[PDB]
Amino acid sequence: ASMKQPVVVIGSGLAGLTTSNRLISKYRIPVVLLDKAASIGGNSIKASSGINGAHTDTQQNLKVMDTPELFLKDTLHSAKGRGVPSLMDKLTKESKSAIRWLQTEFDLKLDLLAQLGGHSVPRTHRSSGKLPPGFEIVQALSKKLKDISSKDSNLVQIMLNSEVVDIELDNQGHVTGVVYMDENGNRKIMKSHHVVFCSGGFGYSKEMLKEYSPNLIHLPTTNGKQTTGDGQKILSKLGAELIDMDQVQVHPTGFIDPNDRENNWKFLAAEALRGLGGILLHPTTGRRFTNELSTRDTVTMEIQSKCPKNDNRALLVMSDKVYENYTNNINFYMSKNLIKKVSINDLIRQYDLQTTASELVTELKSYSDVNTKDTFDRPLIINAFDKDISTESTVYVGEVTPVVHFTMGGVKINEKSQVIKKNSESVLSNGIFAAGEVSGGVHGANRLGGSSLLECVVFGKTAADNIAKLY
Ligand SMILES: Cc1cc2nc3c(=O)[nH]c(=O)nc-3n(C[C@H](O)[C@H](O)[C@H](O)COP(=O)(O)OP(=O)(O)OC[C@H]3O[C@@H](n4cnc5c(N)ncnc54)[C@H](O)[C@@H]3O)c2cc1C
Repeated sequence: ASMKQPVVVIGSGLAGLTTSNRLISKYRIPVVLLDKAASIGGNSIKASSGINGAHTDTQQNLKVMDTPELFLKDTLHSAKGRGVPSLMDKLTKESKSAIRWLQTEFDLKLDLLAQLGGHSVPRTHRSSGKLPPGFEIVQALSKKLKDISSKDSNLVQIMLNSEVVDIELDNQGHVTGVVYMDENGNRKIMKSHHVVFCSGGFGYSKEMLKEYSPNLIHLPTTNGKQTTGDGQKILSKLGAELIDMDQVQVHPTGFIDPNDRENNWKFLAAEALRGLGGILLHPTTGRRFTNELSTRDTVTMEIQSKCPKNDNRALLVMSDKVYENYTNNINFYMSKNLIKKVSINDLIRQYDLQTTASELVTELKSYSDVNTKDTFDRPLIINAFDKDISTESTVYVGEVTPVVHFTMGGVKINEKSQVIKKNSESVLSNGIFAAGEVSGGVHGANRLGGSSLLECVVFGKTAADNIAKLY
């Protein structure tokens, strides 16, 4: 394109980074990326499990069969009759293209799989190596922007510590500008005709939880302090439709930090830790109590009922085989005191469990024997405990508890990533787009692990492609 006013991208998580890279690399359309935080990446940079895609080269390599239709069925089942099905179709159908875009344009390997809760087959992609998926993907995308930016400063500028507070519209009402508070707290206007909200969720905000799912106000969260629903509020005040705001995901396994047990913020215990063979033990009895690989709403429901009302936590216990497959990530968790390597005798005594060591050994042996059916009917049992485990064998243990993690609702969007006007199917403004967690409609009542990184890519790409038509 010929260079006009910049496209303002609000938020440097994966949604904003996708949009920015696509605009600049494919179309040479200039971007200003604003983020109210002091660093790049949002909650995206913390993602530990990976990115979904159905019918990928990775899946072909690992001989896993999967299809857009299977992914959509898992997605609809998870949605429980909420959401916009056509956006679910788009998410799942364009998932192959999303993975391929990351692999080809950024040389991200995305060569390993995990099967997460609610998924019929393994389709959550991460790269081998020392770097977890959120960090790897964000670093690759951001480094590409910073490269371009060092080279033609007018094609891309990243401005941190810049909090958007409103969009300026004319009487018609086309976008004319983005109002933001700069690093010194001064009001500034960025003139623009096109803005993409990639500003993330609202899970950290107690005030918004009070408004939309007030039962969750006392729960801890995995979200960063920036996750305050700014975009959703701005766009609502401007006349945008919000949907599914009362659908908040509580992930069952936030880590408890044994040196800061009541922190309202938690490190996440990656769902991959269960997908790859971790089990959950009741914190008093020392026994398994539920299916660890259900959807998040279900696992969370079971811990909240079956673990103690006061002291609502569980023990995530992982064998040596899980350790071999998720070594760098368990190493990180151990360096932070979140996972401890302990013998079975010591587990019992350290965690004050009612079970004897010998009793727990008999139970881990039954769990691991796939010739006996699972007490709680777990759909995938891989990387279990060794047939000859004893009370002296070592296991890896962490304490986990339910945490506010993702907001499925948000501003309503169409298939072009355009924000929809309240009480209408028309766009609020041909200039206003949204992608990622700030949007609503894509997941319905529960989001499948892996699909938030994917939404960011699918809809960030779509916003850029559509702005390119209009620019
Ligand atoms: C611990 C953790 C682990 C996760 N793991 C996974 C995973 O394995 N797979 C998966 O699919 N999903 C995962 N998720 C969800 C996922 O990582 C992303 O957070 C989600 O996809 C949202 O990405 P996003 O780009 O929409 O928003 P974010 O990554 O939250 O980025 C939003 C950005 O917008 C900025 N912002 C907010 N308000 C303003 C404002 N007013 N002005 C300017 N900028 C603003 C923020 O500062 C932030 O940097 C995880 C989330 C957490 C917390």
